[PDB]
Amino acid sequence: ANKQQNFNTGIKDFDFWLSEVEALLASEDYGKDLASVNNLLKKHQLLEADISAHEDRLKDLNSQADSLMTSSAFDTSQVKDKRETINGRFQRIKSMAAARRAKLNESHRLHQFFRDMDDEESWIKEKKLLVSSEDYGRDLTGVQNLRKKHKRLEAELAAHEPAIQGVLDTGKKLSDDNTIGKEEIQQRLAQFVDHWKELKQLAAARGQRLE
Ligand SMILES: [K+]
Repeated sequence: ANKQQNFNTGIKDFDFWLSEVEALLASEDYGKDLASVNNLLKKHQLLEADISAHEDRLKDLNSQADSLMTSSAFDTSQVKDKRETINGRFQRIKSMAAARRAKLNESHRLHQFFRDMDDEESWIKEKKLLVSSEDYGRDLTGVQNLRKKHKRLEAELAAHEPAIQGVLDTGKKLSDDNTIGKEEIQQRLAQFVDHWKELKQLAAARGQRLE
């Protein structure tokens, strides 16, 4: 083939690839959990490696376009226009790829935060089961032994409160810096506070019943 035909073949292939990547990068799937965000991050790494491997494909197509544009044999305006368009599309793909990377990393941080919150909610739930006891002591000796167990539990809740505040502080930062949607973090933070207040209230009600 001549240089015109080789460029046209290369451009048909490059154009198809650009269309594929444009469609892939328009996905707003940020995942539902840490395992699915991790799969999206692996997928996105491979795509970014594919884009990187095409930046040299683009250099070659650019060199072909520049050689074609020196020709006196045909009107080179279609070559010039194609070169402009493949370059503009490629640069937009690099911008979309960086934006999707930032959102996937944000999503990973958010889902890791949710896992950290789940560990705290499991702690809360274990303690809530302890203070849900409706044994208030058969006698003076029996309530004295329950009152000493309950003061130890209240001291555990007070010593854990900095960890609960740390979850709220982290959640505020993530919410304020969020670009992918705050509906889930808002709901989870509210539900988390409800879980902590419920445990504190149930512990305080039980403590009053042991006096
Ligand atoms: K914990």
